[PDB]
Amino acid sequence: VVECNVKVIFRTNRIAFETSSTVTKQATLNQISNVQTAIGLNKLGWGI
Amino acid sequence: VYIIPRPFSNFGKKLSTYTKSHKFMIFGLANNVIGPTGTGTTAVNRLLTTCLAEIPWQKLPLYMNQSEFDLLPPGSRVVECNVKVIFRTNRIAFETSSTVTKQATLNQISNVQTAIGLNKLGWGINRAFTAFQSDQPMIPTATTAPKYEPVTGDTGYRGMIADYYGADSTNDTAFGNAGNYPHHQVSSFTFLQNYYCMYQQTNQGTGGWPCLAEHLQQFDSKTVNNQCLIDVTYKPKMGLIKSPLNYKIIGQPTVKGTISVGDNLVNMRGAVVTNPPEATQNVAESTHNLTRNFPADLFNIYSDIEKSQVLHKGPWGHENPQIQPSVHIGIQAVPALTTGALLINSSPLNSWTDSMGYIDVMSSCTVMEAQPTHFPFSTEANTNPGNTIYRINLTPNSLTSAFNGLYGNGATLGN
Amino acid sequence: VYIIPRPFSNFGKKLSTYTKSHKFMIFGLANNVIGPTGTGTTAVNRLLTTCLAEIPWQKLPLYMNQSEFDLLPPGSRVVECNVKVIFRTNRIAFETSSTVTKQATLNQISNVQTAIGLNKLGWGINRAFTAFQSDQPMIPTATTAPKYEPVTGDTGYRGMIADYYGADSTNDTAFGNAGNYPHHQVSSFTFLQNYYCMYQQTNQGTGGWPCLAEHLQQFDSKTVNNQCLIDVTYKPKMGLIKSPLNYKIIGQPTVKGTISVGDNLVNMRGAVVTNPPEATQNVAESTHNLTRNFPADLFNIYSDIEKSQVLHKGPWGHENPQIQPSVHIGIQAVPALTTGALLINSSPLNSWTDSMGYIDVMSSCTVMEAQPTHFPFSTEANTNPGNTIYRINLTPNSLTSAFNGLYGNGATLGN
Amino acid sequence: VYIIPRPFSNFGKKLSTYTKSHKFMIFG
Repeated sequence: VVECNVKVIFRTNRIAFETSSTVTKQATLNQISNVQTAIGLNKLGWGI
Repeated sequence: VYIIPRPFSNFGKKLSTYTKSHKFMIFGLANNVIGPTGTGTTAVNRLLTTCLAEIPWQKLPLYMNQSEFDLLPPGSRVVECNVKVIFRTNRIAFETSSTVTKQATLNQISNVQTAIGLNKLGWGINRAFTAFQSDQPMIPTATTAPKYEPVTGDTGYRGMIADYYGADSTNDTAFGNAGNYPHHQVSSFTFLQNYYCMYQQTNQGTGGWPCLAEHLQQFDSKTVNNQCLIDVTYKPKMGLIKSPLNYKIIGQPTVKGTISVGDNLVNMRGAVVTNPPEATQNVAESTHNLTRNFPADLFNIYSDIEKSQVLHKGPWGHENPQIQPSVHIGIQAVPALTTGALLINSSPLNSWTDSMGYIDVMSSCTVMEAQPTHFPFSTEANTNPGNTIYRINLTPNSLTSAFNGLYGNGATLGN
Repeated sequence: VYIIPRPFSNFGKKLSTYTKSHKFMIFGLANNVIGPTGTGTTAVNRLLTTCLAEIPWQKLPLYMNQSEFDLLPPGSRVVECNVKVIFRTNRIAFETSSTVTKQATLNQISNVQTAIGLNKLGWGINRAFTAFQSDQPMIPTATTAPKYEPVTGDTGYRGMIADYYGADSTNDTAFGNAGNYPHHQVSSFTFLQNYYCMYQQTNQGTGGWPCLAEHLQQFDSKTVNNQCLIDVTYKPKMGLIKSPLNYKIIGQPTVKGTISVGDNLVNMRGAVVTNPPEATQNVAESTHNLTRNFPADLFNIYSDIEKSQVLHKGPWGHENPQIQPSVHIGIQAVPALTTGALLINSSPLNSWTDSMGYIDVMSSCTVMEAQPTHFPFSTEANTNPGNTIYRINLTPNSLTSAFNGLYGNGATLGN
Repeated sequence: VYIIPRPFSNFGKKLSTYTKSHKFMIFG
C-alpha cells in the first residue's frame, strides 16, 4: 500500500424527541449538539 | 427552347408534439432486503433491490394519451422524446408511536439518487411492483412483472394510460366518486409503479453483488431540492409507432407480371441478424456464439391498445432491404431510505422510516409522418420497396425488456 | 448542492519489455539444388532453395525466455516487438586441399541478401532444417519440418528455448561439460536453424520458377558489413499470449437467472468467417469459394511450454462478439553462396565454397496487461462479455505457418 | 567502434487505486 486516505463529512446528526414525557427528560424542539474530531490521540496519546 | 414542366405532388409532413406534467411519487424502499426468486420457477435466485423508481420514458402513454396516439397516420414515428424531472421534495415520517424502535425525531437526513443507463446498459432488471412489510415497512416483498399496462386476476389493478387519463365518458370501472381518475388531466399525484433491482442466482455462475453505488449519483436531496435532476432525452433509432406504409405492387415485369418470386444476386448484405450465446460451464462459464440471419414485412401491432407497447424497436423493424441495432436508454429517480433513529443497540440496520418523494416530471415527444400516394387510383397511402419496412417475427417476445441485457435485450420472458 | 462521490477501483496495467542479443550464424547454402518431395507423401513436388535464414520473430522465445513468459498474467498481450540485425560479417573457406576443384584463393567475393515479406506474403515455404552433402557441401539435402520447438526420434535435437537459455539447475540433458548451454545468457553463437525455399510440384498446375531475385535485396556484404540491415518491427494485430480473462457469469435475468440460452436479434455481423477455395482443374486451375462462418470462447493454450507457440493470432482469437484478419510479416538474413574458383572447364556451376555469416540480432517486445475484478467476492481476475475474447476451434492446425499462404495461412500441415 | 547492446527485461509496475464511499453512523 503506498498511501491511503480518508476524508469525512459531518453529513449531520439526529437527536431524539422525548414524547414520553416520562422522565426526565422534558420534550423539546430545541437542539444543541456539537461534533468533535481527533487524530493522533489513539496511537500517540494515552488511551485505548 | 421550351421544356414542358413536369408534375409534382409534394405530400407534406405532419409533425406534432406532445407534453405532460406528471406528478409522480416514490417511496424510500429500504435497501431492499433481497427477495429470493419471485417465481416458483427460478426459485433459487435473488434480487438486490433499490428504491430507484422507473420513469417509463419508453412507454408511449407517458407522452401522449389515447386519442393523440390513436390518431397517428401510418408510418408515424416518434422522432425524439424527452423527460426532465425536478426533485420537488421528499417527506419523511415522524414516529409518534414511540413504540419501536424508532425514536421520534424532528431531525431529517435523506438523500436523492438518480441514475440513467444502468437499466438497459448495466447488469440488472426492472422487476417491480411488489408485495410488502409492516412498520419499518419500506423494504418490500413480492418481486413481480413490472407494471405498465394493466394487470388483473379478474379484479385488476393498474392502467398507466388510465392512471394518467381516466376512463371514457361511459366506462363504469372509472368515472364515479371513487373510480379511476383523470389524474394528469387534473394534476394528481400518482406513483411510479416500478422500482429497479438486480438479479443473480446460486451456482450456475458466481462472485458477489457488483457495485450499483458507482453507477448512480446521490445528492443531499435538500441541496438538490426543487431543482431538476433529470433531463435526458432519446431520439429512438427506429420508432415507427403506427403500422407502416404499404408498398404497392403495380410496377411491371415479373414484379407483378405475376406474384411469383422476383429474386436477385445483389452481393450486399440485406437481412436482419442474430446472436445465440451458448452459455455452458463447470465452475464459471464458457460461451459460444452463432450468427443467425432471418426474414422480413408482416405488421407491427395489434390490439389497438398497443400504445402500451414499447418505443424503440431498433432490433426488429428493418426498414427496406438493410440493417442496424440499439436499446432505448433507461432512467431512475429516488431517495435512499431514511434510517430509523434506532438507538444504542442496533448493531444490525434494519429499521426504516417511511418516506415518500414527490418528483415532478414533464414528458414530451414529436412523432410525425407523411401520407403520399403515387398511383392515380390507388386507394391507401403508398410508397415502394425502396423502403417499405420489414419486421422480424419470433415465437416469444422480441427483446422482452423486463429482463437484463447483454446490451440488446435477450428475446425470452423473466421471473 | 452535494453529490456523494462514487467509488473507483482503477486497476493498473503492467507493461514490461524484453530484449536479447542473439548471435546467429548462417551458411551460404549453395543455391540449393532443388530437392524433390521431402515426403514420401507429396513425392512429386520440389523445393527451389535459398540460403535465406529465418529469424523467428514470431516465436515468443526469440524475445523472452521461460520465466518471463511463464510469469505473464492472463490477458497478457504482446504489444509490438522488434528485431534489428547487423551484418556483423561472413567467413569463407580457403581450399588448401588443392584437391578439387576448387582452386585455393585469397580472393573473396561474397554478398549479403535480406528479405522481408516474402515468406508470408509471396509464394514459398519456410521448410527447413535439412540433411546434406559432402565438400562443395553448401547445397543441402533433406527438406523437413522447420524447427523451432525441439525435435526428437527418441534422442532429440533442438530446443529454441534451451538453445538460448540452457537447462534447469537440475536438468541432466543439459548443464555439464558438454550439454545444452546457456548461450544467450553468455554470448554464444548459435545457428539460425531454418532457411527458406519455394515449393511447386508437377502437373496439377504449371509454368516455371517465379523470380525470388525481385523480392529480396542483395548487397556487396563487405559494403553492408557491420552495418545493420534489418530493423523491421511488428505490432501483432491480436497477440493475446496468455490465457485470456474470464468474463464472469453474475449479472441478472436470464443471464444467470439460469445457465440457459440468452440469445438475441442484433442485426449486425458477429461471427468469425472462412474461405474454402475449391481448386479443381484440367490444364491450369478453376476455383470456387464458399464463406463459412463459425463459433467462439474455449481457451488458448495448453502444455505450458506453448511459449514455443505462435505470436500473431489474428485469424482465430475474435475478441468479444465481432471480427478481423492478418499475418505476422516474415524476415530473412544471409549470403549467396561463394562459388569455387572452378577453373577452365566448368561450364556447369556447381562447386561451392563453404562460408558462414555471423549475423548479430537483437530482439525485443513489450507485452502487458491488467488484473481487474468487478465482483466483491469473485475470486479470479474478471471482466465481461463486453470483451471476453473467443477462439475458433478446428480439427487440424489453425493457419499452420509452415506452409504457404494464400495471404492468411491455409489451416492443414505441409511436407 | 561497435558495442554489442546488452539485454534488458524491464518488468513494469502495477499500480492500482481504490475508493469507497462508506456511510457510517455514530451515537452520542
